[PDB]
Amino acid sequence: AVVKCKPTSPGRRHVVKVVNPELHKGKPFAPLLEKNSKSGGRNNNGRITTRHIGGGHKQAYRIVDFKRNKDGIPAVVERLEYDPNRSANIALVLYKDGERRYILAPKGLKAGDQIQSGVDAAIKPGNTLPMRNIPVGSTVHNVEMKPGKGGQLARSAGTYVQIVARDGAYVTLRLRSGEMRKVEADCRATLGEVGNAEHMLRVLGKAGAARWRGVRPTVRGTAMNPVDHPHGGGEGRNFGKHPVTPWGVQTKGKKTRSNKRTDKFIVRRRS
Amino acid sequence: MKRTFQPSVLKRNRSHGFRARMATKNGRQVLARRRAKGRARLTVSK
RNA sequence: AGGACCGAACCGACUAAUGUUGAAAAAUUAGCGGAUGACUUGUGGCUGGGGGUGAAAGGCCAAUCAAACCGGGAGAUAGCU
RNA sequence: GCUCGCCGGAAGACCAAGGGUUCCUGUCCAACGUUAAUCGGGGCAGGGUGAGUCGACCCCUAAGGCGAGGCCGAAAGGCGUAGUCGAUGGGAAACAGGUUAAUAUUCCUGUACUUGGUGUUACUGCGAAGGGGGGACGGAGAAGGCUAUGUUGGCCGGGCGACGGUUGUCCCGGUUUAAGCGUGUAGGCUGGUUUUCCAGGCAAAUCCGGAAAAUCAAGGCUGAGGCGUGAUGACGAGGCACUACGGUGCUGAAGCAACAAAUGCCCUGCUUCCAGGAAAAGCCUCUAAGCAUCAGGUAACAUCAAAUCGUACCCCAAACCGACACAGGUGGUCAGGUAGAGAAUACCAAGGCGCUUGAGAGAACUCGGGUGAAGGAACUAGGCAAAAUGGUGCCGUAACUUCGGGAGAAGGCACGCUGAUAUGUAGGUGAGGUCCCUCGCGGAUGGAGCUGAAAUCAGUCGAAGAUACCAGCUGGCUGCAACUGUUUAUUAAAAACACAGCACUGUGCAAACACGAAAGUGGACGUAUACGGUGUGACGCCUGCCCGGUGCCGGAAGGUUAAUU
RNA sequence: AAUUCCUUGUCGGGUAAGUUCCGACCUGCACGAAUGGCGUAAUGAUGGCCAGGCUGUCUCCACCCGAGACUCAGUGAAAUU
Repeated sequence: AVVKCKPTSPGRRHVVKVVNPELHKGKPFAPLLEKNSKSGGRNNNGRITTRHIGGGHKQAYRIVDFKRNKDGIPAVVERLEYDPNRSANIALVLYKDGERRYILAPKGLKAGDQIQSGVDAAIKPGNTLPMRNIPVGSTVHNVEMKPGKGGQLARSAGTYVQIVARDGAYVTLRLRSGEMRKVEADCRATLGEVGNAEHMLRVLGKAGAARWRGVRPTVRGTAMNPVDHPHGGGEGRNFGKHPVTPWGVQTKGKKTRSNKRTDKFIVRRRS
Repeated sequence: MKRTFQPSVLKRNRSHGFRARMATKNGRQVLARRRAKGRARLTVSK
């Protein structure tokens, strides 16, 4: 749960952390590991395209079944392992046929529950089945926009999506950002919500905690010099412009979505 | 104090060697220019 | 346990004196700060100039930088000495 | 040659990188060496570097490079699949002693080990560009056994002291040995065996995984260290003979025990924490096609083979980087004694040095220091500088407070040596015997020896007992920044930047954005609890009012309005 | 106030004597609310002020110890003109 650390040191005064006792301790399943090198924000041209990225603790990638197409065979969850790659915990399932896989951890799941995937699977938190079958009005997660493409939306910890209507071959969902979006009705999804919901309440406390995760410091525009950034320099503290990006695009209000191809699927833009 | 030239034969060969120069056509142009000028040593080597 | 304390190696340069034709084209001497970390170091690799990088001083990019070095336009032009 | 002084977690020894004969011998002082120079890293001549086990080479691979085909681009070309390269990482094996002026895990002696080939022999399921296993991996913390090593006591060989004593609880020296081989210990890890099935591991599998039974309560894996062997060997203080006076030839006793103990080993171990900690090959196993007497595999024996390149010298400096024989810089390895917490510090050991101009004299003045009557900041922009405090144990310690702190606040007390407590106590260490058995590197007892803080009391010396070195000035009011941190290499380290936190804002994934004439790449193998941009910058109380101006957002069919017609 | 020209504003504290310091008045030339307002424990090689100890900073310098400066032998520059 959420725990505060007492102020023994200034770098420790404001530290608040979430500790889960149930998470398994020990090395993860080796056959599901693979190397993952960090880039530092530089593309194949060796040029920095994204800023504030670099350093951080070394990490290894873990293979997660975002498709869940292995239907007809039940499985038992063994443990809830910790994933440094993402924000949500990952459960290690074993199918009745001895095949081991990793999945996102739904809320309310403990070691021992049954799991089933398929068109005829039972309605319970975690089961996977296309919206041809889910009753209208429920909460799911790990949804996809194209069949067989794998889970694509609402994958961060603590999030979900709410289904509101099925019209013919298209259903309508209310995304976490508030958008009302159409989607093809033969896409599969997982019922329930993603676990580790209290991920919000952590407080980093000190800059070293952020740096452990590989994020470089950000330099304010208003203190810069004129030659590099439009917000420019000047004596004292002078701003006297309208806020703008480093490349000259005005911020604080300007829309940027210009994809006329997929505008047919949006029913209501977020408000 | 620590100053500019810190010798390293491997770096020297890989940055100014015969093969490194000739890998691209600019290096070929440099080699041709040195040959025309008639320099004693075309590039750094043993 | 601690971006916890005192303090060697290690890193840095706050004060004073000398030196400034210097043992040195930025030292030395006596003090000084950090010293399990946002730490420091070896080797190799990548980022090329109106560009790179920059916890951001117009700082660094081979003793140089409000636009590097070499070669060329080029015997630029000079109502000035 | 004798004496003196200095360094000695170095100014000692060995490498890496880098340099290339600077290494040794003979020979000369033309030029170089900040003076002489018979000397030299100088000049000339000659000599010197020996590898199946050490590195390179070689098998594999990360960051990354190149890249058939391919995509894209006026041309030149950019990116990338198959693939190939690329260590700073993974992969087999030699020890001790002796010799040159210059080489030595390379030459010699003795004792080893690894890999591959060939043949003989006996048995015989062999087979991969495929599947499994393993290789194969974070930080911090703790403590039991060890070892290096040192000290002491014995042992052996010497000695009786230039000046008071100095046959003994006196002084000096030594009291050493590897790899491999067997032993499998302290200790760590894991139940084992058999049978029967199975939508999985691209097919296949007896292999892995999963399921169901029966059976046993030990059974494997790992493992420092110790003992034996190696080793009747070598070495060995010395002594003996020549000293072509450098060295050479012989010979050569004792060669034990206790205690202490590493940052090294067990330990790639154990506990614990979140920031969740390379890859591939060698090695073991499964089968696919194929081959079956074969072929091939297995085990023993004998035999052959293990190519090439580097091996001199300096390597915290006179040889490297700095125009210099330059007070500067340069990664790793080993780490004695005394006191001490210490790799600090002062004096020494092994070892290495006195820094390539000297000799006189004792003006002003300058530089680095020592002391100083009385005053004690009166100096000055400013206590700049200098002066001053400084250790261990114990007692005692305010306001404020985010209850953590402040705080080592402040402040005070004891500190040497000798005797006794106690002929060396507490404590630690621990054999011989005794018994039992698992007869083993076994178990209980048992205390010999060995080592040994701290404290009390009594006495005693000095002016001075934390005597040297080493080793915080303290308090009060107050502006700024919450704090650790970063910055103008080379006049500015800060009230500047950053930071955790807060707010707005854009982005529904082929995301926004950014580098690219383009393919493409980052974002991100992430999916609104996420990502980008801007503003402020812990925490607490808060964050009035104004939409006229300028921007941004939502609508215009009212007006004006382009290419076209 | 790191604001404030007039201004060394006025009063109080501190000193024998205080344009600096602290606490108030308010007539804010020309503060003010996320280019943030007010306060804040702890922290700072940070700015300002005041005490005790300490002393050659000073009153006012005196003596001594070493390296130069002087002499002799040897080698043997430079700026400028």
